Formats: sequence, structure tokens, C-alpha cells
Amino acid sequence: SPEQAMRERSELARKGIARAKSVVALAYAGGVLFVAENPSRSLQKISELYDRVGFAAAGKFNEFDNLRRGGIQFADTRGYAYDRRDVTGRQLANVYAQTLGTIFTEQAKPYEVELCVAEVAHYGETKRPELYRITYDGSIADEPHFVVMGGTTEPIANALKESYAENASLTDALRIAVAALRALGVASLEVAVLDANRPRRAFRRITGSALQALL
Amino acid sequence: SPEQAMRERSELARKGIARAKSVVALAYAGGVLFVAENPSRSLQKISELYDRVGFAAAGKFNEFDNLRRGGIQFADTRGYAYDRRDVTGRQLANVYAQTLGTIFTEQAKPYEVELCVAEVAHYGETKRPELYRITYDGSIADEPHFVVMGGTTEPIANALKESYAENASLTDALRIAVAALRALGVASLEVAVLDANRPRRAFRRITGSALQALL
Amino acid sequence: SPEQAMRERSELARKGIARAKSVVALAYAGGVLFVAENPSRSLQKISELYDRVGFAAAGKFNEFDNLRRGGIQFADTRGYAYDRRDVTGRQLANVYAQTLGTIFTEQAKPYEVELCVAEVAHYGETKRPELYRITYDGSIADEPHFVVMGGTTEPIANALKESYAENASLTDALRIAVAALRALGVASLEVAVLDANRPRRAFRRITGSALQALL
Amino acid sequence: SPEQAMRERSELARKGIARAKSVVALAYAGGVLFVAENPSRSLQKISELYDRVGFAAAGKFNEFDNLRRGGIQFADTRGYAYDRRDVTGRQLANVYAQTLGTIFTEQAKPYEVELCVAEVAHYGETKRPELYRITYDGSIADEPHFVVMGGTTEPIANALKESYAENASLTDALRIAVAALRALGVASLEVAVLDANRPRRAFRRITGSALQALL
Amino acid sequence: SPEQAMRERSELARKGIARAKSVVALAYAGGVLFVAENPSRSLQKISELYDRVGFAAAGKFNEFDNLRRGGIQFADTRGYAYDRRDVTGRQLANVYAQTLGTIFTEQAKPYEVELCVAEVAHYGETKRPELYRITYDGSIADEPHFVVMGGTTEPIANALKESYAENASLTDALRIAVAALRALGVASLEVAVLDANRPRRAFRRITGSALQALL
Amino acid sequence: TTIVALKYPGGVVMAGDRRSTQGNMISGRDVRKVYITDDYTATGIAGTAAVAVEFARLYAVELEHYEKLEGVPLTFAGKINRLAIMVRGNLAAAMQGLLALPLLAGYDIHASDPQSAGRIVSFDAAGGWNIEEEGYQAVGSGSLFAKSSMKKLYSQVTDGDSGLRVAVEALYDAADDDSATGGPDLVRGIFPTAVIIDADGAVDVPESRIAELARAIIESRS
Amino acid sequence: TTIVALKYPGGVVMAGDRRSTQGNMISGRDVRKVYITDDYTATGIAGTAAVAVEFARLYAVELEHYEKLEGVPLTFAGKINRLAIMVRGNLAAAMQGLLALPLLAGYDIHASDPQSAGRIVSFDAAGGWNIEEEGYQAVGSGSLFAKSSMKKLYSQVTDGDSGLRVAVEALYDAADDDSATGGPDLVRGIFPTAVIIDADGAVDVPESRIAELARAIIESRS
Amino acid sequence: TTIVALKYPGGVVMAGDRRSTQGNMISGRDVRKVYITDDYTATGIAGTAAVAVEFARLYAVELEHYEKLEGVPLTFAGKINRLAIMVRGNLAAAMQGLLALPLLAGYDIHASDPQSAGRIVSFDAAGGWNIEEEGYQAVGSGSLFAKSSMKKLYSQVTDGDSGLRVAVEALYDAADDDSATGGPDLVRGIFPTAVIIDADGAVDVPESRIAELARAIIESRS
Amino acid sequence: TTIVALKYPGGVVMAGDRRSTQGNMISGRDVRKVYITDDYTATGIAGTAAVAVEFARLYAVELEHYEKLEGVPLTFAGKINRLAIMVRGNLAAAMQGLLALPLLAGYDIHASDPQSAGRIVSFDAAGGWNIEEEGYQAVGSGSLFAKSSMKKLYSQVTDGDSGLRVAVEALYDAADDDSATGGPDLVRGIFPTAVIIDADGAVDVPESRIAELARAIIESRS
Repeated sequence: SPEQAMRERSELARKGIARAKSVVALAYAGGVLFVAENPSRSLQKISELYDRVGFAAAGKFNEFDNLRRGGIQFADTRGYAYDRRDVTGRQLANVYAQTLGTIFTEQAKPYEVELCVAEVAHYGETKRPELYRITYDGSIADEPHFVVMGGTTEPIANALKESYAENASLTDALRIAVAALRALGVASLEVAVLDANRPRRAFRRITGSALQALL
Repeated sequence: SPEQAMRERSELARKGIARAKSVVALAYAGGVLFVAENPSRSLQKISELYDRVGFAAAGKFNEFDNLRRGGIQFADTRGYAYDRRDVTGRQLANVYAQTLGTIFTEQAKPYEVELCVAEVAHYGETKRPELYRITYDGSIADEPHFVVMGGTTEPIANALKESYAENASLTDALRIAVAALRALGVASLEVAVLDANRPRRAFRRITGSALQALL
Repeated sequence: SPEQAMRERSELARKGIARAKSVVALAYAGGVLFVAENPSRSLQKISELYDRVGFAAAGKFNEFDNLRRGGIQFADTRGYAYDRRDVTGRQLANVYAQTLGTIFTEQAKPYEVELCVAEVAHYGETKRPELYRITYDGSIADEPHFVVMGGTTEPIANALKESYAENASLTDALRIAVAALRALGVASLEVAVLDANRPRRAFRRITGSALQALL
Repeated sequence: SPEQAMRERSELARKGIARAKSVVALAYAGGVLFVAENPSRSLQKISELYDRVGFAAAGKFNEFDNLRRGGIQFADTRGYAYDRRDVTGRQLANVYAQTLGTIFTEQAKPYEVELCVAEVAHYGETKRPELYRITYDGSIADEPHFVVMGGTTEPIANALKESYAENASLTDALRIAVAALRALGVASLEVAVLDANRPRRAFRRITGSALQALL
Repeated sequence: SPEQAMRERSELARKGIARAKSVVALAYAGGVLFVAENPSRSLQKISELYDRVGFAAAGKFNEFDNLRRGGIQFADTRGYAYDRRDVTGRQLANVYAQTLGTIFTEQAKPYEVELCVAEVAHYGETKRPELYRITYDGSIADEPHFVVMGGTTEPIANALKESYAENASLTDALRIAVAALRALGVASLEVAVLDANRPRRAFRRITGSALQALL
Repeated sequence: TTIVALKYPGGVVMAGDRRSTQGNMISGRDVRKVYITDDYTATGIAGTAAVAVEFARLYAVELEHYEKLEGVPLTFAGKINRLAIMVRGNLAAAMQGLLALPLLAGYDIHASDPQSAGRIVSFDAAGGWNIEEEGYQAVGSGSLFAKSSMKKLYSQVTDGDSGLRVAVEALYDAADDDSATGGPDLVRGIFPTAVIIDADGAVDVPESRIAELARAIIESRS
Repeated sequence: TTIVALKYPGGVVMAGDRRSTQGNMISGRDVRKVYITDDYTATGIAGTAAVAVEFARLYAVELEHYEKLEGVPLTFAGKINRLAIMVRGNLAAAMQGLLALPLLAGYDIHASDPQSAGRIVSFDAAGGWNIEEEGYQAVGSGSLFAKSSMKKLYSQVTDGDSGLRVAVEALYDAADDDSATGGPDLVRGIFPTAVIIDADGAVDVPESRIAELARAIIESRS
Repeated sequence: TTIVALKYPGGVVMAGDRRSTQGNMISGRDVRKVYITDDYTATGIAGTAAVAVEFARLYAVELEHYEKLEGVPLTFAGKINRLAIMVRGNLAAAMQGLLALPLLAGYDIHASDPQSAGRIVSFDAAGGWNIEEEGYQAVGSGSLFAKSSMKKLYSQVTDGDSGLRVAVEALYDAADDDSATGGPDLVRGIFPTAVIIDADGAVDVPESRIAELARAIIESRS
Repeated sequence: TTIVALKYPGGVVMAGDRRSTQGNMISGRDVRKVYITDDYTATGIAGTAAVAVEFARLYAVELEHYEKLEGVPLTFAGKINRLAIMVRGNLAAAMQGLLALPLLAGYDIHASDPQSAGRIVSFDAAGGWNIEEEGYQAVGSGSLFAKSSMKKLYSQVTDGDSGLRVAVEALYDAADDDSATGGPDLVRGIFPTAVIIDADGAVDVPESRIAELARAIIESRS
């Protein structure tokens, strides 16, 4: 009776992901903005995969750490195989979905993680940012505006669907993100941005005095 | 029904770790201080991993002995691969967390151990000591002040949260450690310190006349 | 439910070891004295591992025979690898504990054996003899004075804790051993001694006229 | 619950061995005498392993046939490895015990066999014959006088413990053996002797006119 | 509980063999006579293995066909390895018994077959023919006069034990065989003989006019 | 092929020629042999043209991969060890005719003295490495002439401009004494490429300054 | 090294020399080259001294192992096949300098005629075997002289004593014509070893009879 | 390349030169060939420059790894065995042109006599080792001249200063007689490096004393 | 290198020289080549110095391992077989230049006659072994001279002292006739080492008796 087994595994994964912090990613005029509740200064829930691809997750650290390492390995191998301009976020999202789907069925314990992949345009080009969502069972979905994962999501989604204005600024988008997450000072916050005005590498972290002034 | 299996494994691990001696690690002006209740003079619950990394554990000896050996092997291989200054306690803590997480699920009997990793600054540098905690299921956490593991921990934690004064001395910190553990002479005690004023290797044991005078 | 499985395996091992003869090992001025109840002249429960290490066990013969063979192989390989003076009883005890711990969990039937490792000082040196105890599940403990294994042990331990005088002689220690085991002539007895006044090899058996005169 | 499994396997082995013919081996002045109830002239329950070692068993033919073949292979390899005089019956008995112990636990069906190994002195030497008994679970025991296996053994043992006279003759020992087994002419009998007055090979079969005259 | 499993497997094998045709093999002055109820002209239940060894079986065709092929392969390899005169029916019977015993335990479904091996003397020699019987579980037995297998056997055995006269002729033995099987013309009969007056190969089939005249 | 590197107070500088040949026939005229590996290092490989492009690409990929995995850049010793391992792993290819001779120059941001943070590392065939303490080094088929020129011209180095001028003059001397090294091309307009590393990072030198320096040197030597 | 074998009515006989050399230097004086394989066969191997001892030991072990496993001794054809396989499996070693040349003599208990049950089998380098029908054979470095001697002396063979005398004379002739073969040693007291196989089995010949025959031959030739 | 070692009452001393060459061309001027392996041992490897750096690093890593794993340092015999195994495992590389000749000097803390605890061990190509009982040893391309010098100068050794002076003089003689060994450089200021091991441990010798001794020797020989 | 062994009534004796050379240059002066394998055997290996030390160590380890595993010591035939297997397994190394020539001497405690329990076994390159029946044997580069000396001096052997004197004289003759064998050193005080095996076991001979015998022989030959 695979019905009971799949129901139990889905319940286990849902209960594992439910008791976790929330991560919010949204797109502004300069790219994508990642904000997470990370009191620890040594463990990071937001990172980069390639020159234009970003990584974000919520759940158990030892799982999405391995997922991030595998994604970085795949991106580097693919970039060296053909070219640096032939790497797209869709290829990484598909690999993540396949890996999670394989883990869910065969492995005794499923992964209690939620993944999001974001990409931006290259230098001197105009393109809308792309956001993808990958769940524990391997489902992949496309989100045009924002992705909310971790803990409860309905109130946060309803708060974000109200004050979200397209083509906003960094300070304004940060204010909306903090207000939505609150419903938090320099501490207990991790902020990263994918800047589309950079020559090659678009990922950079904002902490300390710059984060204090912006917030 | 993985719910029952995981509950039973967690209960087994908790019951195994509950009936064990207590280990306390705290940071003072000179580095980190390790104090443990070890009547045996031949079996050690505190050791070193690299030039600036220390090891401490509580539980079954044949398990964290293998864990210590694996950590030493990994540290030596990594140091020879790139450089001696490229080895950090976070890399060892992540490896330990992954190993424990893999052991918990696949292996028939989980490990009834608790691990702690401590690191100090290099010579001629100023940095706050870092302490990490790894549990049986693979959870990794960051502790700024002290780590208490083994047996009951609530009364010891409440006692330590009272008399702990930052930037203390070796004798004073030893007195707080002994008082917290009591709530013990030369016998039934193991004391080790990570000294940050040493040129290369920071680990040394204090026993005999020096331990008698300090206590 | 690993609780029931581990309880059942422990009960099986305890019941297997309970219905067996008793072995007593104690330290005297000349080293360590091994006395066992072995009516058979061809099967031996006491042997040697290296120049200064002795072996003793109680239980099923086909199990600790393999354990003795593995210990001898390990000791010979280690001695040839580095040096003859780099072999210590702690290294053999740790290997035995790891092997028994691995056997207990993975293998369908656990081993109903009890192991003891004894070591003495080298020639022209003064050091206290070391005794170790290894149980079926892999627990390793340090005993300063004596080890009692096989069958019932409480009455024998209480009898030995009374007449045991430190720095005794061979005849007196043999008398205490025989009296404790009785509570036996040349037959149904196996006696071996680790003599610390020998140049290189410390193990020798005493049987026949010499055993008759001593007893 | 390994208790039930081991009880069931032991009951299966006991029931298998119970419904079988009886084999009696005893030592006389000239060596060892093997007598068995074997109506078949083509299947043999008594054989030889080396120059001074004999084989005897009771149970299922296809099992102790393989055991005999393995013993012969081991004896030949060991004799060629070092020397012909370095082969002893204890080495074969230990190998048989280990093989039976391994078969009992891992294999789905245990072996319903009983083994006995006999050895005699070399030419121009005086030594008492050695007899060993190996059971289905791998237990090895030493018997000084005689071994009885197959079917019921208590009445046969009580009959043999009465008329057994040490240092008897071939005819007298054969008479005691036949009388004990009866409580049988040329047919339904297999007789073999390990003669210690032979130069190199001690095993020979007695059948036909010589067996008729002796009986 | 291996008792229930072995009882069930034995019941399965007995029920499979019960609903099958009967094969009768008996020895006459000229060798061995094989008679079977085989309406099919293309599938044969009687064959040859070597120059002096014959094969016969009853049960499922796809099983004893593989058994016959394996026996032929073994006989050819052994004959080429040492000599043609070193091949005996006992060696093939032992191999068949071992193979059936291994199949019965490990394999999920046992084999519902009954095997018989017959051998005759070489040219210019006098020896009594040898007949062996192998059952599904691997039991091997020696039969001096005749073997009956397939379907019910008690009435056929009682009929054969009455009119069987030693040192008979081909026609008379064929008449006894047909009478015993009836309690059948050219059709629904397979007849083969091992002729001991042939130079090298002793197996030949009798069908058609010769079988009509003999019957 | 010739690549030179020298130290000046406040940083380092590297330069190379733009000629590739197949025996005695000229096949390349605008080959680039100096690459920027990361924010504070530059690498120049001499020998077979095909091997150098793959070597620099693999080195940069490895450094970036480690940085991304660990989140912290490698130390100078780690980079030197990785380069030495890469060189040592190509002994069979070098014996078969695919030989590469790299040269490394970088700026150490962890050094106590900011005015002596420039480093030059040279490698040998067996895979050994050495840190230059004299202030200059050269590799290639005309490295001897360039080194001899710098031995006399190093007394005039004061800042980045003096170091660049000395490097261009050394390349000119090497091209004068060696037919496998290409000199300045006034008819076509091809000049050597240079890289300057300082406390702010590694920046490519524009062609205008190199052309001006080459013209001044040619006028002086006329 | 020379081993001879011949047939007489009622059995066979074998003999060999006792000299081993390393080039032109004598290194052995009491080497035994004839062994008893089983109750009715004898084997003599020529060539390298080390290989023969291992060959005879392996052959005897294999025969005894088969006898113990099956309970019935092998036939003559089976033993010949096993020996041929053993010889053929050593071609590479022979090409590398470890060459062995065996000779087999046995008594067939299953033969119809008890007076013609003696067999002599010779082997070649490739591994082929042949059953001698002339009554004698020899192997070694002096086998030609011994065979030529037996070709003339075979008319005097009537029983075991005549065959033994002819074998000793053939060995004496081979030692006379070949410096690698050792003759009788009257000063030291070393004589060739012999084995006689008959219907009762293979028995070693005592040294007294061989010494007497050698002394008689020496006196006759003086 | 030349490394010398000698015993004095209370410890040992080691020293080496600072020259590396590629055929007849000088390529190195400040090469260090003496390393401190642990608290009481020193190692000096001669031959190819690249192999020695890797050898010393591997040896130190192995010793530290064993110490950390077991909690007790190895004995002198164990260290000698490990070094011999390392040397023996490089026979193919030595035959291919990567040859290393190590020299070991250490202080035994477990020796009964504190005044005779100094040990010098030398190794051969096949991997064998020997403990020197004469008091001095040398390796390299100019080891014969240095050994001949010490054979006459060893009578003046009384303490650490005398041993250091004798070692410097032997290195000077080896450099005088061999063109592959570099002597003192008064113009540049480069002097040989030395290590002294005593009951307190192994300490590097400051350059001032070595420079003073070299100047005194040069003045005496003028 | 030369090792000699001879039998006397009641036991055996072995001895060897103390010189090692690398071509024509003397590199060793106190090398020991005779070892005690167990309570009743001694082994002496000639050839490459590095191989002998490893061979003796492996042989002793194997014998002790078997004794510990089985609880009963091996017979003489088993030890001979193990040594022969060890020698045969080194044919490729010997062909590559790592050759070892062992010599074995032991006392058989299971022999019926206690006065003839001494055994000497010699081995060849192919791996064969032979038990000496003449009473003496020698191996090495000067074994011929030593054997010729013992052939004339063996008539004076009566007990252990006579055997030791004859062995020392044979070593002296071998050193006199061969430049690779080292004779007694009166200036330095180095003498050959000897081992005596009797019914009580194998005991090393003190240096005083060997020195006295050497001085007496030198005085007699003067």
C-alpha cells in the first residue's frame, strides 16, 4: 500500500519544514533581493552558484549544504565543458528537482528542505529576473514576482501581495521585506543582492554599516 | 511509518547519552578551557585535532574514538593538500555533522555521543574563540560562551550562567568550572587548555602538581 | 523498536556467559597471575599476544580463539611496521573493543565472551601492571587490582577483595587465587604468569611438578 | 527474538540427528577402532584424512561428504605448505568446529551431522590416542576413552562404560563394540582401524574373510 | 520456524511428483532395462550420460533436462581431464545429490523430479549392475534390483517384487516390466537398454519393428 | 616567447611578447600570454601555445571553485602549492613534447608591510618553486638576455612607470638578441601587453602608454 | 646427469648418477634423482636440480590427493596425462632456464599378461609422450652413450640381476664418455642408486649389491 | 650540495650549503637544505632540490600524524624504519632521475648516558641504514673532501662551539674543492645555515656567529 | 663478505667478517652478518647489505608468528622449506641487482643421537637446498679460499675451541686472498663475530676469545 507510505513521508517532510525560519526573495529594479532570519554569523542560508545564479534555502543545514555543493560542482563542470555563457538557472533547477525526487522515493528519510533558484540578465542586456521553486518531492514551479518558504507562509504571502510595487528601489524593497517578515535590526538578519550592473559576478553581501544605513 | 522509527531512535540516543558524565567547555582570556570527569588515567575524553582546533566529547568511548581518528585524518590530509593555515574548525564541524547524520539514518543503531569543536586565533592576532555543538542526529549549533554536554545539563547551565565573567583568568575560570560541575580534587578530573600565546601548537594538558596548585 | 532487539541480544549474551567457568587474573610483585578452571589439556583459555602482553578469556572456544588469532596478527603486523617497543596493551584492547562492538550490532548472533588484556613493564624498568576488561557489547574498563569473569562473579569478587595484599609472592598469590576460586589440585587448573624479570618474553606456563610444589 | 530462532534451529538439528544410525569409536592397544552400521557397500561413513588422522561421522551423507572433502583439502595444503609432520588432528578439529559454527548461524538450514576426529602416535613413538567430538553448533570437546554418536546414545554409553578395559586386543575390542551396538554379522557393519605399527599410513579397512574370522 | 517451511516445501515437492507418469528400471542378464510411459515422440525421459552410464527421470521436463545437460557436461569434462575409464556412476550420483540439496534449500521453488543412475561393467569383464536413486531433497540410496519412481509406487513395487527373476532375458524382462506398469502397445512406451556386450558405448534405443516383435 | 616580471615599491608588473612560430615560419602576430588569474595574481606561461591557454583556464577555474566552496580565498602558499602540483602532473606530457613553463606574480594583502607585499615565484621542470629575492625574473627562450638587461637597468626603478619602462626595454633587448621573440611592430601597430598589480588590484595597461614607451626607446637607441 | 631404465621379464628397473655441477665446478656428490611416486611407479627427472625435487613432490602429492578423494587409484593413462600436463605447464620456465626432463617407469597390475606388465614412458619438450616398445630408454646429458651401450648389452638381460648389471654398465659408460656424469667413487664410497619394481611393489636396492657390481665391472674393464 | 654532521659531548650539530645549479649555470643562492623534523631530530636531504622539500614535509607530517593518533612519540628505531621505507619506495624515481640522499641526526632522551645521546644515521641507495660510530658523516657531491677534512680536524672538538667551527671549516674545504658547492659570500652576505640539538631541543643557529666564524677562517687561511 | 660454518662433536659454530664496500671504496667497518633466529638456529646472509637485514628480520618474525599461532615450534624441514620459499621468491630482485645468499646452521633436539645433531644447510640461486655431509660450508666472495683452508684444517677439530680456531683461521685466509673481505684490525680493535649452538642453545661468543685467537694466529704466521 504505497498510499500510506507516501502520505506518511509527505507528513514527515511537511512537519519538518513547518518548524523553521522563513526566507523571502523578491525582484527589484537592480535584480533579486534575499532576506533571511539567520542569527548565526557562521552558517549561511543564502549563497551563489555561478556568475548570475543565486541560491537560497530553508530547513536542515546539513542537507541544503550538500545540495549547494552539488550545484556548485555541476555549474563549474558545465561552464568548463562548453562556455561560461551557456549556464542557465533552469539547468540547475532541473538537476535539483531530479535529485530531490530521487531522494524522496528511494531513501529511507526524505529531505525537509525548500529550494529557490534566481537568475538575472547579463551585463549590457535587459531581461526580467527568473525565480524557481523546488519542493521536497521534486515539484518545480515558476514564480514571476516573489517566493516565500519556511514556516508559515500564508500571512507572509498576503502581506507581500499588498505592498509589492514593481520596479522599486533597494531601500524600499528592503523595507517591504522587513515589514513582511516582522508581521529586526542588524542582528538576526541576512541580506544578499544579485546586482545586474556588475561586470561579471553579480552576488554580494551587505552587512554592518551599509546594512544599518539602508535599514 | 517513519514517525515511530525516528521517535524510537531518538529515545534510544537520548537514554544512552543521559546516563553519562558531564563535560564543560568555556572560553577565558587565554583561550578555551576543557574540564571533564574522567577517573581513568588511560582513556581520555579531551584531545586535539590540529594546531588550533580541540576535541571533546561525552558518551561511549569506542564511538567518539573513531570520530576523533577520522577528524585527525581529515585535518592532516586537508593541511597537506593546500596549507596549514587553511584548516578551520567549521570544516571539521561540518564533516562531523554529516557523518553523524549519515550514521543516524542508515545504520541500525545510532551513536550515543555529543561532540564539541573549539578553535582559537593564530599567534599575533586577536579573534574571539569559536565553539560548535554537534548532536547525535547531526544538528550543528553555534555557542558564543560555553557548551555543556553529558548527563543532566539544566542545573549545570543555570549554575554556569550566573558566575561566568568574560575575560577571566585561568585559576578563576577553573574555580567556576569545578563549582558548576560539583553542583573533586586532582583525581576524577581531566583538564586541558587551548593556549593562544603559543607559537604553533595550542593544546596542552595540566595534571599533577600544576593542577593541584591551580585548584 | 531497537529497544526490544537490544534487550534480547543482551539477555542472550548474558545467559550464554552465565553458564561458564570462571577466570581470575591478579597482579603480584612479579607481574600478573592467570588461573583458570580448564580440565582439558589440549584447549587453553590463557595465552600470550606479544613480548609483554597476555591474553585470557571465558566463554565459547571457537570465538575467543579467533579473537586471539586476530590479536596476534595485529600485534605482529604492528611490531614489524614500526618497532617491537611500540606495541602497547591499550592498542590491542581498543581493537578488541571495536571488533566486539561491530560484531554485536551487525551480526545475527552476538559473541558470548569476556576478554582481559594484561601488560607488564620492560626489563630494567619499574611500572605498575595494567589490566583491561572488554565486554560483549564493546565496553572497555580499567581495573587496577584484579579482574573476575565467567559464571557468577559477586561472591568471588567479595572473597578476593578481602585477602588481596599488594606486593605479595607467587605462592601466596596462588593460594589466594585457589581459595577464591574454590569458594582443586593439579588437575582442572591452568596457571600462567607474566614474569617481569625475563629479558624479552614474559609469558610462561607452570604445570606438573612445579605447580604441585607451589600449590 | 533470537531465542526462539536458536531454539527452533537446535530442535531441527536434534530431530535430524536423532533418526540415524549409531557410530562407536574406541581406543585399543593398536590405535583406534571404528565400527558403524552401514548396510550399503558403496557409501562409507568412515574414512581417513592424513597419515595419522581418521574421520568418522553420522547423519546426512551429502553434508559430511563435503566436510570430509574440505578436511582432506586442508590437510593436503597444510602438509605441502610446511611439512608432513606438522599436521595434527587438533588443527582439523578446530577448522571443522569453525565451519560448523559458521554454517549454523548464517545458513538457512543447519547441518544434522556429528563429527569425530582421531589421531595416533607416529612410528617408533609412544603416545596416547586423541579423540575429539564436534557438534552441529560448533562445540568441540575432548574424550579420552570413547565417542558415541548417532541415534540414542545413553544406553550405548552405559553399556560401553561397563566392559571397556584399557589396553585390550583387536578381537576383544571388536567384541565389546559389537555387543554394545547390538544392545550383526559381516553384513550391515563397517570396520576400520588406525594401526600405529605401520610405517607411514595408519588407515586400513577390514572386510570379508578377515572380518568374519575376527568376529 | 524452519519446521513449517520445510514441511511445506516437502509437501509441494510430493504433490508435484505424485501427479506424473511412472518409470521402471530393472537389471537383466544383458544389463539394465528402462521402460517409461512417454506418448510424445520428441520429448525423451531416458537418455545416456557416458559410455557405461544411463539417465532416467520423472517429473517436469525443463528441470531434469537441465540436470541431464549438467551431468553430460560434468562427465565429458572429467573424462577429458584424466581418462575415459575413470568415470563412475557414483561420481555423477553424488553431484546430482549435491545439486538437488542445494536447490531445495536456497531456491524459492524446489524441484519436483526423481532421478536414477545406472551403470554396467566394461567389455570383457563381469560385474553386477549398480543402480542409484536420488530424491528432491538430495537423499541418495542404493538399490540392488530395481527402482520405481513417478506417481504411485506401492502397487507397482508389490507387483515387481513377485515376478522378478534374476538373470532373465530381454523379452521376459520386458514382459514383466509391461505387466507391472499396466497393473500398452508400441505407442505410449519408451524402451532403452544398456547392453554390456558392446565394445565402447552401451546405450541404444529399441523402437518400431524390433519393439513390436519383442513385445 | 619571453615573459618578464619585476618588483617596484608598492606592487609588481608583468609583460610579454606577441609572437608565435612553427619552426622558422611566423604563424602568430597578436598572441596574448599574460592573464589575470584573480583580483591579486597574474600568471604567464611559456612554451607550447596550446598548453598555456588550457593551463591558465584550469588554474583560474580551480581557484574560483575553491573560493565558492569555502567562502574564503586561498592563501599565497596554497596557490603556490596548487600551481606546483599542476606543473608536476605534466611531466609525461613535457617529455612527449607538451611543455609549459609558468611564472607567477602577486600581491599579498595579509603582509605586515604594504610596501614589500609584491611576490615573484618561479618554477622548474621537476616541479620545484622558489621565491625571488633579487626583484626580477624572466622565462622563455630569450630569458637570459632579458635578465642580463634587468641586472643593469634595475637601479633606475622607483615606481610603476620606471618598472614598466625597464620591462619594455628588457623585452626589446630579448627580441633584439633572439629571433623567436617579436619586437615592436610600427608598421602594423602591435605592442607588448602588460599587467600592473597594486593594493587596489590587477589592472591591464592601456596600449597608448606602451606604444609611447616603445617609441621613446626606439628613438633613444637610434 | 643420466637416468636409465630398462625392462626385464617380470618388472622394470631404474638407476641414476649422483653428481651435480655448476658449470665446470663440482658442487654435489651424493644427489638422489630417482624417487618412488607410489606403490607401483618410479620417476626420474633430469635437468635443473631444484626443479626436479619440486616436480616429484607435486606429482606424489597430486596422486595421493586423488586417491584419498576418490578412494580408487588412478589408471596408468591418467597418471601419464597428469605428468604430461605438468610438463606442458612449464614451457615458459624452461624457456627462461628452468627445464625438467622426466622419465617414468611403472608396473601395470591390470594387464592381462603378468610377464609383460612393465612400462617405460618418455616425454619431450613440447609435452608429448610415447610408450617405449624396444625395452630401454635414457635421459640426461649422457643419454646417447648409455643408449648406445644398452643397444649392444640388451641381449644378456634375463632377470632382475642381469637388468641391474646392464643398467650399472650403461651408467659407467655414460660417465666415461661425459664429464658431467659422476662415476663410481671407490675412495669415498658413493655408488649409483637403483629402484626395482615387480608384482609386489617398488623396493629400493641396497648399496651392497650395487657396490659389488661396480667393483666387478671395474675389475673386468681393467 | 654538501651537508655535514658531527657529534660533540652533549649533543649534535648539522650544517649545509646554499647553492643550487642547473648543469654549469648558477640558479640558486639562498637555498635551505636543513630542516627541523621534530623537537629532537633534524634532517638534511641532498640531490634534486624539488624532491628534498617534499621528502622533509612528508616525513614531518607522518611523524606528527602518528604522535597525534597514538598520543606518544615514536622511538628512534621507528623513525629510522619509516625513513628507510620512504627511501626504499623511491627506487624507480631515482632510476628515472629523481634521487634523494637523506641524512639524519637526533638526540635520544631515553638513553642511559646523557653525554652520549647524540646519533647520526646514514642511508644508502638500496635503502639500508647504518649508525655512525666514528662521530661524523657527510653527504652530497663534495662529501669526500669534507670527510677528509673532519678526519684531521675532529681532535679539536670539545663543545658546541668547536663542533660548529669544525663543520664550517669542512664546508669551506668542500666548497674550495668542488665547484657545485657554494662558499661564503662576503659581497652579498649569505652564509651556511646550522642547527644544534641538545638536551633542551633543536634550535637554529643565528647568522651572526656563522658569519664571525667564516670571517675568522677566511682571515686565518689568507 | 665471507661467512663460514662447521660441525664439531656436540654442536655447530658460525662466523663472519665485518667489512662492507661500495666498489673499491670502504664504507663499513663494523657490519654484523650473523644473527640468531631462534633458540637453536643461526642464519648468515651474504650479498647486498640492505637485503640481508630485511631477510633475517622477516624470517625471525615468520618463525615467531607460527610458534605463537600454533603453540608448537616448527620442525627443521619446515624451517628449511620456508627459507627456500623466501629465497625462491626473490629471483626477480636478484636479476635486478638485489641478491641474497643465505646459510643456515642449527641443532636438532629431536635427533636420536645427541652427538650428531648439528646441521648445515646451503642454498643455490634457483632456490634448491642441500644438507652438507662433509662437515663445513662457506658463502660469499671469498668462500673458495676459506673452503680450501678448511679442507686441510678440518682434521684438528675436536671440540668447540678447535672449531672456533679453525673458523677464525679460514676467515683470515679468505681475507688474505680477497680484498673485499676485512681481516682483523689491531689498530682499531675490530674482530669477527661468532655464534656457538649446542644442546643448551645459541650463545654469542665474547670478543676476548676471538681477539686472543686472532693474535695467536697472527703471531704464528709471522
